[PDB]
Amino acid sequence: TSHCRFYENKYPEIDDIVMVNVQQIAEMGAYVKLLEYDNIEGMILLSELSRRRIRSIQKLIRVGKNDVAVVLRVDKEKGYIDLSKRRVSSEDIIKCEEKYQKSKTVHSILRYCAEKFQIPLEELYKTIAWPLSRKFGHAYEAFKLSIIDETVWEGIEPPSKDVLDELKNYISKRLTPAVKIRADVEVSCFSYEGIDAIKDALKSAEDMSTEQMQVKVKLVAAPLYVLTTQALDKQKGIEQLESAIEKITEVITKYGGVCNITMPPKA
Amino acid sequence: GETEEEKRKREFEEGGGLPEQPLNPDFSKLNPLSAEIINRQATINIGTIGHVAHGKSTVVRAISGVQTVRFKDELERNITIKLGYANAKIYKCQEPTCPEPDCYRSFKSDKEISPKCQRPGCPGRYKLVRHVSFVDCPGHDILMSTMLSGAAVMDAALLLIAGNESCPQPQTSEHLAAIEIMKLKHVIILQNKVDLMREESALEHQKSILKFIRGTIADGAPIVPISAQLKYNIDAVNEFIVKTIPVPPRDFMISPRLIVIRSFDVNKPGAEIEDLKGGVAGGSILNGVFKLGDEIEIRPGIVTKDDKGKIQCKPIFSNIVSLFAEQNDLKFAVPGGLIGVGTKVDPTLCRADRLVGQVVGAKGHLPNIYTDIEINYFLLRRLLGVKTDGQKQAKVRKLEPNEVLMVNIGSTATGARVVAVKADMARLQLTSPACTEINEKIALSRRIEKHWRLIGWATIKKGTTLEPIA
RNA sequence: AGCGCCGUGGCGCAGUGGAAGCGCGCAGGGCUCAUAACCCUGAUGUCCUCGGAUCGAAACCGAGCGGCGCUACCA
Ligand SMILES: Nc1nc2c(ncn2[C@@H]2O[C@H](COP(=O)(O)OP(=O)(O)CP(=O)(O)O)[C@@H](O)[C@H]2O)c(=O)[nH]1
Repeated sequence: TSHCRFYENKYPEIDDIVMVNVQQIAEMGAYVKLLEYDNIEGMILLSELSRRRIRSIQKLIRVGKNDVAVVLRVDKEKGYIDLSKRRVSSEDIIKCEEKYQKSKTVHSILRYCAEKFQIPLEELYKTIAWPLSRKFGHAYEAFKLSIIDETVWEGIEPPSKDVLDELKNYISKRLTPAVKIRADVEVSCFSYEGIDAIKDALKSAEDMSTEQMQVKVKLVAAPLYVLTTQALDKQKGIEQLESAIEKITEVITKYGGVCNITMPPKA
Repeated sequence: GETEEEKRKREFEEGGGLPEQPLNPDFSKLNPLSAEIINRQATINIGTIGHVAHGKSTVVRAISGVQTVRFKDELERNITIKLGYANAKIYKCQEPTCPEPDCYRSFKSDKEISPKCQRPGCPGRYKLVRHVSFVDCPGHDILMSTMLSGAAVMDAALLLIAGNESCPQPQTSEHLAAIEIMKLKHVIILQNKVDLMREESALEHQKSILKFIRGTIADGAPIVPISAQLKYNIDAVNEFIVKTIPVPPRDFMISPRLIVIRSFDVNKPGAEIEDLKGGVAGGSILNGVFKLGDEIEIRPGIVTKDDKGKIQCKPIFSNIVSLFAEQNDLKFAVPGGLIGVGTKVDPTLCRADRLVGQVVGAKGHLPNIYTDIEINYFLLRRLLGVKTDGQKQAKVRKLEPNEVLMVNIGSTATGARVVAVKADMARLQLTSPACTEINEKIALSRRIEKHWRLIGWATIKKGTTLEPIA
């Protein structure tokens, strides 16, 4: 059962951006359900629905589909929303997209957790998601850390340790990422011996390669040697490429040739 | 009921296969006709020359069966910059009953020693008379240094003239004259387009070509009819080449030098560099015997400009890890053949058109790069390779000091500036370094009509040199 | 040969995380005396072949198909 809103309270705030799934349309407007928050209904009026002149509503709204909106007024007694749709800036929709996407990921993961454990999402969210959102602002960064650094589970109380074990298993199963960091170094050697130079260079390159991420220097052009690395941690691979560049510079500085750089290590 | 591969492998085994060259032959007893030499390395270099859009890869393919790449996806059909190479082995039947015009045959580089007779009705076996290589010179006006480089590597010529086009083709004449500059009078004329001609028109073209060559240096160049599409009368080409073209005198008393004109590194992309190979430069032998496991030096080397601007030419010395002559990696190199010399040099040196027309030498020999040189030159009367539509084919203009003249030393493409001109001698300053060892005959090209045009021959007499820097 | 990309519903692009998406199309209908404009509803497929994870994959990954941009014909 998908309930128990993403945020720390079930009600909206006065200015926020949100995303909404339409459920139906009436003549004065549409009282629809919020998805950035759990289920609370609210009106979007036709006068503040479309950007241009409201010629059609079926083409624009497309009931059963997802749209961006904002909230202007709130009923904090039993639950009612006043929303807006024309006042969504060109920059608003992008951050709405990213926020809803991360929220949808963190919702689907814990929905799977609830379905596999047959316990309401309310308790699971109160036990796991809420403290993580308190600590790091959003649980998805905590999931990424748990992929990398496992101290994120210290000081948090699950309903049972089996819940944590299954959740970590689903983290390992679902949120598999690395980043293909690629650089391109210009070879300019016309020295005496120049193939044993590259042989020694990549012998050193594969010497320092860690177990967790591989280091392979691919050859596409005689001047252009490409370095592709699978950044599992997204911060140590750049150091790896810089160390490889240091090694190749030390190789070239004394044979008699030179080399240049076109693409420094960039993700 | 064996498949084709099994039958051809059985013929390969029965034909002798491809023998391996022994490590240390008794050198002072071998001749280019020896079995150890004739089996794996080229002995006679021959080139195909003709006008533009005539077909020199097709006739070479028909003769031999080895295609030319003609790479870069735009040069595939118009013209080629690099060399179009192919390998041909010329065979004659050992039986007297076979027809002499037809007994001659030519086969690929991967052919065995003695292939079976392909003529239906004779049980004899072919015999390799002599080993030749064929080179495709680019026949266009914008590419003139490449043709002179080919003339430097060429020792035999194959002119191509089409029929339906104009009979007196100027580019063919310019190629013939440039080859005569290279002191090569063993030339063979071929008629490219024959099928679409009538009975009288072929003879008319023959008489027109006879009138074309009466006053030039060429005396006994044969005329041969061949078609590039039907693949016929290639035996006539091999017959004429074998009968008319002798082997230039080239033996062991001469000092080893090589003239590298192309460049092809060996770097398989995607494959791990731990399984790689060094840089390979393509060059021909004009003098000397080479061996696997020697040391070479490219004397023009790395050409650096200092703060002042003087030329520092660092010789690239390197060790030869492999020697390749047209079929396989072999040990000992016979003078007068094309070879891809592979060493431990950086792959950047052998990728693009960089080692185009340069000289290399073995240890114990110090060739000299030059900056200011003195050359004795002479011109001709009429320009060749130009099309003046019925108005006084242009006459060569006298050289002018401080003019960029492309002085192609045999194959080295250098841009010289004239510092003085006299009746028959000139002095030139070279920006790109050029080496001089003994004679290295030279061709000269100028620019008036937005292109490069040959004007005359040249021979170096003296010059200021720069000793190599360690 | 190296990698970047693509793989429609017919053409062009996007979503990848709950299974059918749009504009252009095409058919039918609507407004109009009438046409275009405009508004509705659709029926067309293996989002390229084969597998692993999972209640779930087209999405993530993996073990190859055809064409595209640079590198380049790499003995
Ligand atoms: N009908 C006919 N076509 C020919 C003949 N010879 C060549 N051709 C055609 O001329 C066309 C030119 O193609 P190609 O030979 O590859 O170009 P190329 O000769 O390498 C360019 P260059 O002459 O400058 O070296 C080819 O299609 C070829 O079939 C011929 O004798 N008869």
